[PDB]
Amino acid sequence: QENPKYLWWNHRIIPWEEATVHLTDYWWASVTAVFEGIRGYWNNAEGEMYIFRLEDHARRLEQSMQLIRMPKEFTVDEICQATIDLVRANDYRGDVYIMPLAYAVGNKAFSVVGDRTTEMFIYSRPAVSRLEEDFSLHACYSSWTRINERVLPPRIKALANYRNSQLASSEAAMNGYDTALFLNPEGKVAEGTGSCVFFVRKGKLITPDITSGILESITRDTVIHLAREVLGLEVEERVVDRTETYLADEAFLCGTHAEITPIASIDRHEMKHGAPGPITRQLRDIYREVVYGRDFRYRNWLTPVGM
Amino acid sequence: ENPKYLWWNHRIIPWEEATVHLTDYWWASVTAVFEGIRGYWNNAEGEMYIFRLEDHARRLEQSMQLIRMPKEFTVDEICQATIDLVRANDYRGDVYIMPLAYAVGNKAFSVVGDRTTEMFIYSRPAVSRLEEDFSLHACYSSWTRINERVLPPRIKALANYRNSQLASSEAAMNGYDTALFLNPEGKVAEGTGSCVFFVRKGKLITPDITSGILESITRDTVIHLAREVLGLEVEERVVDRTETYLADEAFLCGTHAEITPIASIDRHEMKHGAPGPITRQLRDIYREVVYGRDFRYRNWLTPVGMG
Amino acid sequence: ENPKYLWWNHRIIPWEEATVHLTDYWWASVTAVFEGIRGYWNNAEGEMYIFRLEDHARRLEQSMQLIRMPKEFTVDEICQATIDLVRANDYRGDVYIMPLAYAVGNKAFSVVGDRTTEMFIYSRPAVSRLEEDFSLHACYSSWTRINERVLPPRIKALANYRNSQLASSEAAMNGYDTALFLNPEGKVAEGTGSCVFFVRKGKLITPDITSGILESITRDTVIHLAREVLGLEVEERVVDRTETYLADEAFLCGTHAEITPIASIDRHEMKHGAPGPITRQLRDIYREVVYGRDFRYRNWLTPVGM
Amino acid sequence: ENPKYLWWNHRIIPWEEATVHLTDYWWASVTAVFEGIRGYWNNAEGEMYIFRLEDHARRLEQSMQLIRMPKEFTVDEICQATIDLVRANDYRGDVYIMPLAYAVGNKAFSVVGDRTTEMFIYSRPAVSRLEEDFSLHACYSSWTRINERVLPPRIKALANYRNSQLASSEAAMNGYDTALFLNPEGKVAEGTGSCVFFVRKGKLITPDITSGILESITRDTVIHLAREVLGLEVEERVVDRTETYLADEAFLCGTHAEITPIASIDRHEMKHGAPGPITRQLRDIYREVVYGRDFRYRNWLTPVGM
Amino acid sequence: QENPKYLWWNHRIIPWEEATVHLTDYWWASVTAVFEGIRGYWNNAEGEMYIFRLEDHARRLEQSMQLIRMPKEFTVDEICQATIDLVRANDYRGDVYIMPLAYAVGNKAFSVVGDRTTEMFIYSRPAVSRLEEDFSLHACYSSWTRINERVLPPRIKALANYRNSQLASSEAAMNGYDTALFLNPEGKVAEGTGSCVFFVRKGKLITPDITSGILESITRDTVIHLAREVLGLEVEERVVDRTETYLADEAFLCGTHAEITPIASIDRHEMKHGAPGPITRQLRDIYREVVYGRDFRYRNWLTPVGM
Amino acid sequence: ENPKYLWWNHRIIPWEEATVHLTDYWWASVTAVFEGIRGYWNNAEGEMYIFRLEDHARRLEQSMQLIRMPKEFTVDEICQATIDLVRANDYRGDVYIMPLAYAVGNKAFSVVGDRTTEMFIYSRPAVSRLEEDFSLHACYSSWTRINERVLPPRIKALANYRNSQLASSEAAMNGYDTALFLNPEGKVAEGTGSCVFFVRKGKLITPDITSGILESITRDTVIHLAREVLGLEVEERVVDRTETYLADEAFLCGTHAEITPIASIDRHEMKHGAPGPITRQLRDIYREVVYGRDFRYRNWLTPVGMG
Ligand SMILES: *Cc1c(COP(=O)(O)O)cnc(C)c1O
Ligand SMILES: *Cc1c(COP(=O)(O)O)cnc(C)c1O
Ligand SMILES: *Cc1c(COP(=O)(O)O)cnc(C)c1O
Ligand SMILES: *Cc1c(COP(=O)(O)O)cnc(C)c1O
Ligand SMILES: *Cc1c(COP(=O)(O)O)cnc(C)c1O
Ligand SMILES: *Cc1c(COP(=O)(O)O)cnc(C)c1O
Ligand SMILES: [Cl-]
Ligand SMILES: [Cl-]
Ligand SMILES: [Cl-]
Ligand SMILES: [Cl-]
Repeated sequence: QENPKYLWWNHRIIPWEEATVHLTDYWWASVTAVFEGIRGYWNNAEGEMYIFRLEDHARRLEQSMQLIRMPKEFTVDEICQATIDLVRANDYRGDVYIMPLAYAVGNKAFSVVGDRTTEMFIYSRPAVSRLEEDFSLHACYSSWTRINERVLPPRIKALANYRNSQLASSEAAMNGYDTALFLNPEGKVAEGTGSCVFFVRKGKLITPDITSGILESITRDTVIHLAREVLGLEVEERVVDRTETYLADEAFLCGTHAEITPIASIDRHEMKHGAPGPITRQLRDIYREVVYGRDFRYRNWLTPVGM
Repeated sequence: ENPKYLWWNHRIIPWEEATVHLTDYWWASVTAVFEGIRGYWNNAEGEMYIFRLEDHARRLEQSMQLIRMPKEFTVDEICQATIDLVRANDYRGDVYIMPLAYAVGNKAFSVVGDRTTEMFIYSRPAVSRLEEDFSLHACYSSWTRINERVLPPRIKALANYRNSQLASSEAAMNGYDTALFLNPEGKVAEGTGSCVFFVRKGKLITPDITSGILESITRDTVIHLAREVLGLEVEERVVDRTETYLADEAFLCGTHAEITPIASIDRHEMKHGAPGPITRQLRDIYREVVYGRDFRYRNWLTPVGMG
Repeated sequence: ENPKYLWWNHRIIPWEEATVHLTDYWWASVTAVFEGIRGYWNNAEGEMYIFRLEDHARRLEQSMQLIRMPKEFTVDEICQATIDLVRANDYRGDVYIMPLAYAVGNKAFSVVGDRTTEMFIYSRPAVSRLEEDFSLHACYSSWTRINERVLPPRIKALANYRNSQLASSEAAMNGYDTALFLNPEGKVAEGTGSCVFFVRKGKLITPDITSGILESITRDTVIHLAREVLGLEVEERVVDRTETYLADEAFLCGTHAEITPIASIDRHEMKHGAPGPITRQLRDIYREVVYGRDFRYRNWLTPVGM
Repeated sequence: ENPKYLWWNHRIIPWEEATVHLTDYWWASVTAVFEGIRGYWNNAEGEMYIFRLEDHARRLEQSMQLIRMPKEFTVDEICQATIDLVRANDYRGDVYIMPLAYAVGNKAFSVVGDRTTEMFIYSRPAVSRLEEDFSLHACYSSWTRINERVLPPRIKALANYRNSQLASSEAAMNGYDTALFLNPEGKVAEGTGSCVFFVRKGKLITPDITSGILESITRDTVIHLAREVLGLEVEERVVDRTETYLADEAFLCGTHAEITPIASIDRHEMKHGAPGPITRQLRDIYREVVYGRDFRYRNWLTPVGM
Repeated sequence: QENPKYLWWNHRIIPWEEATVHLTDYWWASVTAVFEGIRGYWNNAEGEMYIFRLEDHARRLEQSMQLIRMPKEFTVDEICQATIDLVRANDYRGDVYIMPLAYAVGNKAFSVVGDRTTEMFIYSRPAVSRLEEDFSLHACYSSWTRINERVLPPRIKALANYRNSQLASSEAAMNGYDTALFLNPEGKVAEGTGSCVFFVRKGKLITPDITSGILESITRDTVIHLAREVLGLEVEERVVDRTETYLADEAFLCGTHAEITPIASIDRHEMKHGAPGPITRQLRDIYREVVYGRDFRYRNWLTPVGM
Repeated sequence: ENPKYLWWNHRIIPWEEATVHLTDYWWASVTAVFEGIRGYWNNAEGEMYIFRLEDHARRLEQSMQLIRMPKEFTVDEICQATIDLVRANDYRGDVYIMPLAYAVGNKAFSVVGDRTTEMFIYSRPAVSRLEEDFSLHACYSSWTRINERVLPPRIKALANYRNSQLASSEAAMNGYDTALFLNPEGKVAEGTGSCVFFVRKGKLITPDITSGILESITRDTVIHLAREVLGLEVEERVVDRTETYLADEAFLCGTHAEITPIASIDRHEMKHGAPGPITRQLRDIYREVVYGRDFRYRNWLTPVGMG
């Protein structure tokens, strides 16, 4: 009904309905699973889809797989080509969200994987952008602590990490908030439940540094480049404290799926300059012109699909 | 090949009918919780006994509650479904039974919100080693056990096993059979799929539950057996790493692992062997209990009526 | 409006004469320690009973010692001053009595040098809810409880309540009646103004004192009553957050809060209600004790002679 | 004895009329936040200059916001009130000015509900030591500095000083003039009432703000002066305890403390003395600034019109 | 001049002057070194020396050596006999303090030992007892933190541990105190710089439990036995807080060398019942009658030397 | 066999004269601090160069100060003594020189109080491997590095190596050449006898000094060489464990270890080899510097006058 015509699985583009499996097949594998979120952005005027920083996502997926210790099976170039092929084959001409997901198949046990082989699918579906809309969310700080390198490295884009995200997002929802921010075990600001967080204070952009215990977000990376290069902003990656964020002029989440999400308040402290505030607005607009292929300066970040 | 049946969402179904799409359950797996339950086949009686079925069903309900899955399955239904399934499968041998509950809602990891609760029960043959004398060499992992700050170990969640996997994968590449965890404070927690006991000078010593461990039912059984049958002094307390190096004996216990003797820890050999005298007594008593040959603990057994 | 008297620096003084300058006590407040004590009015007897007066006076002495206030007011004086004040005020009803001690020293916050010790006792009408069945919804705070490293919770210092205020303010704006704290290690400590108990499978469980909590006198009372009157097993131990989500019942206790049932924690509902069976028994036993109708514990009571 | 006036809740009031009841402000004190601001009297000019008045008024606004006090007094009002008070007091000498804001709410410590915001400003004579060469011996405290988990040090709250008091009281009884804090992770934070700087090999080093310190305005001033006037490299970073034992020079800075040289830390003597060469230069530059004799930084000064 | 006639070294009693070595011989070995402190107590009336809990000390030394991973070389019985032989040979008839010290000889490097053999000497010298004197010390809590199992297990009686002790004792001395007490990394009471600590409050004896991060003191063990068995005191081994110790009725250090050392104050808070307070006094007296061989109930703790 | 001389307490003495008693220095070793210094023999010039002698002498003085040893030896004396000794020994080859200072006072570990300061300097042949291409396999230890709370890593104290030994002994029994430490917060600190560098995408990354590491002089050298000769971007910062798994190259550096390439970490292979391109450049530049063949860094060298 509302399923794509195809997916990619284990080196092959296949009709959706051929990837039928048993209920009991993938539960143990899910504990090993790592994934990527990738957007294809549809430029109607050009009649072209641009995949955003596809190679960087493919590379991070390879790194995640490596950190899980999955044997080599899929190259970066194969992941990139498979993605292009799948988006083309699906023949949906609109904004999409693409999820490669890799998993090890080994022991029918959760505790220990043993002898394993590596498998992977890529799943592409329509997904709206909101880059043309001005909106914002109310955030709280969670009473649950972010995973850290001691227990579950946040660098690894593992499915299991999201159980931690879920503790926080479920608490935000029952406590009257749209979204939750995490503190790390040391009590410093880490990231959102599915994205990284930026603060604007006195004309400066401030974001937790990578060793704060966060995923090395590609949207985050993009934003830092755009802030420095297009807007000439000072950007500090540093340790960030909870109460300083209460006083931010502006704040936003960023991630592939969430794009640039302005934050109106944090623990009910309202960002002084609104949401999206002036600087967030500029970053959001620049980002949108980049990802839709309307900004020649950042062409190398885009992979045209050819449809 | 495969069992004849599964139980799924209130009904016993033929194995072959439980087909699904490859992409169906990856997000759900982040919410998933499970139980391990053994059925033990007593050939002389021609009967299967399920060990502490109601205790497992209750812990499953607690896990689901702690995930905030809406009510859907009662403890009594879980118990009856399990009995029905083991009988229907008509396999006359040691089995391992896995009830596994999951919430279905958003095809997103970061947040589920208004979702429904689903569950299958999967019973498969699984050998016992209770008649074999064997032992494993353990290391302490360089990875830290999850704690209540980040991922409560009380909840039998699939996601927790990503942490188990860091440690067990390190044990395997470093020449050990099995890994033990320290908690963030540096105290002894549990094994990657089981709890741990130490014997020193006639006394049984095991990390207390607030050490950051699952409230193991085999652990609970062992404490009852040690106190009531053998009159051993049993301490649940904070346990230090180096004291375990000097244990006379040590063992893992868990539903799947049964009673697993440990020969050495970080290459320090338990001086009374593995299984040492006390482990041997406990292993034998446990075996006579679970196979239904010890009337003192019959209340822990659910006969399936395979006759 | 106001009580007829208070007690201040060794003397009962008419309310209106205890006037001071705006700038007198701000620095002093950083050193200040206090107690909460209830007087319970038994109408049938026409008598007021002060609950565990001497124990509170002793804890006040300990707090003052831990602040290093020079000796000035003995336990005996605190007890007598309290009795005298409640009698002089001639209010025949449930009261809440607050002795508050402070060092007078440097007009600086950072440091006091040589200091003298001062104290007032302030008694005011305060209703009991021990005849009412009610309960609160609690959350765990995202703010951490003070610990011995930074601000020993053993000391009943005013400054500690700035930490309480972070949590109770968050509970209020997030839709809850009351907040529970985790300590820095992530274990269950206490409420913002009281200690917490959980009932599970017929057993009473409460964070041990080294969890980083005040040594509550209501807590101590409850442990005695649970063991002695109901024959319950009571465990003082490390308590984990998720185990409390599964408690059959839960309650706060403290002098002001009395026995306050908890209906839910982080929206996990206590399965046996609020007050559940065991809480109800403890609340009722406590009420019969403090109003002087249980002679087994009469030695905890100081009759005022009203 | 006493200033002729203070400012309170929108009005200048004669000193003697600001009388209150003993029991009025104890609960309020737990919510209280304050600022320290100096007025420096330039005798030659016959003028008082208030140092970075607007920055202090803004930090006070921030503290009040972090306590969640409803808006009542704007930055502009705080600045004008300060000017008016110093003028009205007509004291022609170095002063120390303390605005103190507090919420008036529940007569309880644990929790305030709906509250209103109040504030007084209290100006008093206070000597400068910027013309004197002196130094202090410091120890590291065995008590740990508050952190964002429990009591954010960013908030200039009275309650924070209970933590300061643990350390300064220990320094005093153990033979030292002043105490430095480690944060919970064991890194150098700040003094009990000021920030700390170290000089090593011609470089200035100071704990970064996320070390768990107040965002000191004297600290900010010093960083500007070191970089702009002396062309020194200044590093804000994590600082370790033992590296400070090897500093060539060290000093405290804060509004009240001004620039206070440190002779030794845990009896390790700063090798270049106290004030060492660089501290001496910074102290002198700071003095010329605050007394209005350095026109490069005149925008930091508010002339009172005395 | 003032040196014993003999020591024991590597299986042999030797004249003192034969154990000459090069300045550069033992510096790397010292990093590996572990030791024991043992008292011989001279009962003049009997003309006998009694060594206190010699076998327990020998066993702990073997454990320390094991935890350092020194190859087996010296048995418990040899250590005990060597000690007896040496005390006899030295022919000093008075209170002595005996230090066995074991070390690995391997790499001329500190970082890493490599291939190693195990060596050991025993060094016995006159040492006064003060068990007939009433005296006390003023203690402070150190600003330096006690070593823990994460970094340097306090269970192991290693020379290196005392560098940590030295930070605290040096600070006590320069700050006007006799002696320092430690907090562990979690901020809880651990032990003294060379002994364990006990508090008396409301007729009860309270001491940090072993997993507080302390050496498992044999004097501590003795005291707990004596308090329970002779005095019928309630003794709690538990987590202990700093401020509760400020309010103790009494307090004391105990260790082999320090015997029972009363503490008059802690951070200048004076113990309410003096030093030695009533209970400390009773324990000190009972201890003295035991170690000098005047209490038949505890004869098994004593090894008579035969002189 | 042995060098002809040592330096001890202000004088050069014949090796054979520095005899002592077995029992003399065990307590002193707890206070002891040392330096490692290399002399490099340039055969073409027939000269020995001491590398950064004054920097080492200064760090020795700082260590001694931090131990609170009374003043006794000046930096200038240490430097001259070293030169004198290397010359007197008349060995024409690569040497490793160890000045080692210790306080002598009480024959007790727990406390020294009013003691005197002593020092020897010990120069011995030691091969360089700067002309060999080799690499080591590293693991992260399950033991935590000492920190400023317990045992400041800044101080080059013998006692700190007990902590090194836990990790290096674990590496050896677990099949690795060398161990890396995490600090108590779980961040990358240093090797057991050296500092560590990572190369990722052209950038050199090394833990900052407040990570809890010795302020390595080889580390300092490397940062100067990388920036000034090669124009590499060098970050001193907090470093995470899993980021190091993905380093293109990695190496240890220390006086004794020189520049030691790391082939893999926890069996993750550095993808550019060992020595990788950048390590190779740094190793070669370092070699040309220390042997006196690079005039740009001549100021770091002290010629001994062996000619
Ligand atoms: C996916 C994700 C992000 C953002 O990463 P992008 O690469 O920018 O999509 C950030 N944090 C977490 C926890 C995430 O899962
Ligand atoms: C399954 C398991 C146990 C043991 O639990 P039982 O109730 O004895 O099966 C213990 N610890 C962990 C981490 C486990 O996964
Ligand atoms: C006042 C108070 C209690 C209760 O102690 P009681 O002696 O029972 O009144 C408990 N915890 C805290 C934090 C308190 O302030
Ligand atoms: C008042 C104070 C300072 C100094 O801040 P200034 O704005 O420079 O006066 C620094 N630290 C603390 C803890 C303080 O109380
Ligand atoms: C030697 C010692 C003790 C006491 O142990 P005993 O076996 O009673 O001599 C306690 N703590 C430390 C650190 C010690 O070194
Ligand atoms: C000796 C050593 C180093 C390196 O120091 P250099 O000054 O480069 O010799 C680094 N770390 C540790 C732990 C060391 O022992
Ligand atoms: Cl995403
Ligand atoms: Cl299992
Ligand atoms: Cl000893
Ligand atoms: Cl070296």
